Amino acid sequence: KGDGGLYSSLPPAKREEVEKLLNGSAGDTWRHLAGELGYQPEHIDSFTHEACPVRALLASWATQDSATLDALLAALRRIQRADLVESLCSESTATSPV
Amino acid sequence: AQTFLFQGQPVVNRPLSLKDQQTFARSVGLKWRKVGRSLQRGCRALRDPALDSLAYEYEREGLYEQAFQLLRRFVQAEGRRATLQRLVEALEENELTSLAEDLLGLTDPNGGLA
Repeated sequence: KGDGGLYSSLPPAKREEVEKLLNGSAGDTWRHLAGELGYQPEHIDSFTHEACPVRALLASWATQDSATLDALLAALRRIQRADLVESLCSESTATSPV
Repeated sequence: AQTFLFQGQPVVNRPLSLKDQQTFARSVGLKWRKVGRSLQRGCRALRDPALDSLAYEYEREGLYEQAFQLLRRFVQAEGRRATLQRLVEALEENELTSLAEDLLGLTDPNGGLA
């Protein structure tokens, strides 16, 4: 590793933000991420039990300490999906509207 | 407010309610067919000939009931995790950029006596 941040440590509402942001985009990033993470083909096919199969990958990856932002970013970079990295970094920030 | 960037415009990122089902059918009018067909490409759960039966099953009330329950057809697939994000890809195919924000009620002055 070379940074600090567990994706599993984020609140349920922030995981929903990822699970929604890719939902109205090109063919869900879970397919490209599963291949890079070394996820078995039968596990990918078991996660299609729900109409949002991306949520099933993100949730079942979050069950283990391998769910670091540092490992997630490395995999997104290998599949040329830095577009999603920027969109998430623009939500993982502070605000003061009131 | 949880919101995403789409076409350079902010839009609230949540499941569509009964308000959205009614405002949709009332605001698309003729575009009800087009959004339905565009949502087939964006959401494979709706790519079946649903529109063909929906048009006939809801022909009794017209464009209103036709489009009112078309919006429920997406919420039926998940509704907890389904959000306007998938619906906006259908409006993006028909350049309905202003409609995608008007749908959630963003037509208002966000607190400006109306």
